[PDB]
Amino acid sequence: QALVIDNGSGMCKAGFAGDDAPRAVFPSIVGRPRHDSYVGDEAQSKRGILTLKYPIEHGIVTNWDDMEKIWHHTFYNELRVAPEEHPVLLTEAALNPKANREKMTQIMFETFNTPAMYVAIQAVLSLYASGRTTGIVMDSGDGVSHTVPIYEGYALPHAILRLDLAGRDLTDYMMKILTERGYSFTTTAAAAIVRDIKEKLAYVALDFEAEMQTAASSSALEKSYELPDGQVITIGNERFRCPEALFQPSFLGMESAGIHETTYNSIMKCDVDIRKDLYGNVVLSGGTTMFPGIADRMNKELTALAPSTMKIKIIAPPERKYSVWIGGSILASLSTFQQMWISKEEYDESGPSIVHRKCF
Amino acid sequence: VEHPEFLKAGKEPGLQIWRVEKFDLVPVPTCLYGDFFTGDAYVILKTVQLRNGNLQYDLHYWLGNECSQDESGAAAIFTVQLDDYLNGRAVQHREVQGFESATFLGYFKSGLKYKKGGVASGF
Ligand SMILES: Nc1ncnc2c1ncn2[C@@H]1O[C@H](COP(=O)(O)OP(=O)(O)OP(=O)(O)O)[C@@H](O)[C@H]1O
Ligand SMILES: [Ca+2]
Ligand SMILES: [Ca+2]
Ligand SMILES: [Ca+2]
Repeated sequence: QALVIDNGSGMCKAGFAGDDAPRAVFPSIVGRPRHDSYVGDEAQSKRGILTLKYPIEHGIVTNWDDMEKIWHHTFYNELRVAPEEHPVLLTEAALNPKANREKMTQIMFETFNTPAMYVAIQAVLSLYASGRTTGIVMDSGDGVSHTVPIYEGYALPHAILRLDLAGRDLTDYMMKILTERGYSFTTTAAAAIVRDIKEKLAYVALDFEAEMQTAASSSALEKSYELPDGQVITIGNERFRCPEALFQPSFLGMESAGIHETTYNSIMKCDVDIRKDLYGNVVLSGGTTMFPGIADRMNKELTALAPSTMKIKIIAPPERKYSVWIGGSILASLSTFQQMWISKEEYDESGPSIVHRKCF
Repeated sequence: VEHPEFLKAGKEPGLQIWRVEKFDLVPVPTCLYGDFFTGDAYVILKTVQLRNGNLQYDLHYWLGNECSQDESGAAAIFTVQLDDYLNGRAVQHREVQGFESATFLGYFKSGLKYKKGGVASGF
């Protein structure tokens, strides 16, 4: 019974290979006393008396002690397994530093005594979950966005682009513009409230200006939102302005190119002969791609960027919040996978550097 | 990959067809070649011998309109694995029911057929 763990900046997704969805989805947060530790929702609850930390920033592990706490909680508190008993599949960024891949491997075998493990690139897992071997993945989560072209099963590292604009940024931005509107989020639960408004009510405008006009001249786009205390506030143009910032990073004071352009830019970095299959297989992946309207808007923006005869297809599965996890489930389930694993035996033989030879 | 069906693949000119069945790669009986369960996903290997005598490989994964996610995912991954096993020499093609390429359609001399149903999901 292999396990599949997908570590993100904001959320850890975890489950059993062969299930169609993660069993456990919890915040990638470790809390330690201001004056012992806590993970996830519990850390968030006790946050008044804890220093809360995110071990993963922009998809990359920056704190191994706290990453260990995340995995310990994942095994013992969430999945309720003894990790010494299960092959474990973990996920990583496509350009995950070499030292980080080693440390993951080392921690797994030495700290948790996994009998087997494997590390897979998140984007590639999403492609596989969409039943493709070639395409471009636009993966947007809580802390980072990437455009990751993949040909015949493998990513093109030279062509990959990183955009440090994701969910947390969108949440902050929504807080700013609702404040500017006249609202005030002052309770401890401000970020969660505004994150929830984002996730429940935001959408991507097909035509941003035209939406701005519709919003300014009518009440038709307006939605009511009930706060924890029962106060009802109105969400107007903020609904589409917040995620507009994916297409217009200047809204956040970034000189960045938007997600559509980043995607185009990656495709253009690839050999001419594969671009047709990239344009025709643009897979959206991650929580921050869950905005209604996003795919249509991607399609429209890529259409305007590519020759007119290019076939553009955006693929946005409803379950793209967990695409990566689901690709791991599938991968780790194959009859062919028992030969892909790094075994304990192999690890004791070559140590952590085995990962560079076994996993890619 | 020690997968027994890998040992078999691309040995001589010809067409070889496997169906994904619960996270495994399972050969199709030769007398059912061309009759595809639209509820299933398949991996097809076409091995052609050129004028040289040289072996060429085109690897098609075919996705039924009603095949489950585990099935289309597995077909995609098996394809990559088989390509890797054949030293990356296979050209990979994604074949969607109702939109198969002419080359693929050409593999079945009496015309391919669809039939409803299939093997249950591995999930
Ligand atoms: N329905 C929704 N609409 C818009 N955004 C959403 C929705 N559901 C979740 N999100 C956002 O997605 C982010 C979490 O997504 P995900 O779990 O893919 O990120 P992660 O893997 O933790 O982050 P990263 O991939 O950047 O390391 C959060 O910012 C969350 O608010
Ligand atoms: Ca992620
Ligand atoms: Ca089936
Ligand atoms: Ca190949």
